[PDB]
Amino acid sequence: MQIFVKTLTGKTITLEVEPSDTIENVKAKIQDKEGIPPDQQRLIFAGKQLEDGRTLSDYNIQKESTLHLVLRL
Amino acid sequence: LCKKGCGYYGNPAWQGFCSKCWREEYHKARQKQIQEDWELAERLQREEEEAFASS
Ligand SMILES: [Zn+2]
Repeated sequence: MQIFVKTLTGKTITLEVEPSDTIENVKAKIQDKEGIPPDQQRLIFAGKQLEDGRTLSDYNIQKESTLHLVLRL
Repeated sequence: LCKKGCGYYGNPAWQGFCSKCWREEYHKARQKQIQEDWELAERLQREEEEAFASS
């Protein structure tokens, strides 16, 4: 299923994911696509920073859900 | 009957809304969640800017 990841520059990244994917595995997909090391990525959905060992389904991330991404400086 | 009162029949799989009122409700809820997430992200960015500055 597709999800979108928006940055603070207005850029949106589309990812192909499954609800059982771990947050760590979504960070790897973002690194593959945008070059950002997983350790510099902070993901947000619904008022929460997303934790690496949890899944997209734990956060009710569904088809065409939009996450945000902030980078560690 | 659609619980928004548009006159169409509601679908129990759509929480009692008809198709059109359900899609409106879905879009509005995602728009609000996406705006609040953006505000949180700007707050996290400011926190990153402070920590980075402090070193
Ligand atoms: Zn209706």
